[PDB]
Amino acid sequence: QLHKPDVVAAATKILDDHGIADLTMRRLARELDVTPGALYWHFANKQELLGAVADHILRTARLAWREQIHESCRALRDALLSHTDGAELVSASFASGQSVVITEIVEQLGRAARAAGVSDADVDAAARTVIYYVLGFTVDEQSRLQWDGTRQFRFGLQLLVDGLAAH
Amino acid sequence: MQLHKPDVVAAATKILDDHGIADLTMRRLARELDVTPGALYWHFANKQELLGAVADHILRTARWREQIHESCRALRDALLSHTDGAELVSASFASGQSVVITEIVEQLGRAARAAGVSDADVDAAARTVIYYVLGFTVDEQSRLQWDADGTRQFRFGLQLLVDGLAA
Repeated sequence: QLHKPDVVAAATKILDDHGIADLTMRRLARELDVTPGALYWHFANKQELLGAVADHILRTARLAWREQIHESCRALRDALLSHTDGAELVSASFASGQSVVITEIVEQLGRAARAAGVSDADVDAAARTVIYYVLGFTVDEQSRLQWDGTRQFRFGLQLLVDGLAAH
Repeated sequence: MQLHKPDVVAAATKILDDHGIADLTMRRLARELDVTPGALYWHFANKQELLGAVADHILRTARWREQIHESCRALRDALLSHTDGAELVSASFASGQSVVITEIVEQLGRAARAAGVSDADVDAAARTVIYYVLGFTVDEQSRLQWDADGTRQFRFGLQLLVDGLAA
């Protein structure tokens, strides 16, 4: 059997050099000089592979409530921007539920929502609301940087902080 | 879920017929079996093994002058009854993955020694025949597809060969 962390590292390197459309199982198998069946032992399909790559790329991504939101979002966006198509990949892993880390990130953001006076039945909805903005914002930005900044990002994020203040 | 080998071969043959050899991919095969791609590798280590199985699937009924003529008549007609039939059989002969195509060369070998071919040139004479058959049929099927005597010429070239075999 292949050693997982090897595979996810080769996968991440394909993403950085060639982008997310080129991250396929056949291409991963060839760079690893391995039988494609050995890869499917670890990952059922591309969505499960993408989930581990996302956990890998967010491994460095995760005080005062208003401050704890601005900071966890800044660190999320900076990690998405350090890899080719990072925000798109992480957006798809969130949707598919295949990344533990993004849910760990969101669960954190909920807490900051409780604090701001957000009711307990609407906490994770508020968390997600923030994460949809960040993904939404950074997919757009990254697409445009790649077909050749944070001021706007902060400003958008300042709207959500206020809206959470009104509970 | 439970995938059996003959079902995959049948599905693969269906894709070949409806869409041609370029569309016969491991992910599309898995999609038409309604299956994750990993299930295919229970039975096939790679695409070239898969193509060899469908080469033998479509050549299943296809297996001294007259014996050459008949063996070749039966081969070309099996080939012509599947989209890209000859290109697929050409690729599985090169890769050694086709079991029944080997048998046909053996059978042509016997006839070749019957015409007086030296023992060391038997296999080359047999393959010389297959090369002409493949070359012709590959050309023919591609011309048949460019549509917005055939058998006459086939047997003519095949006779040039039977004549040359007589020395």
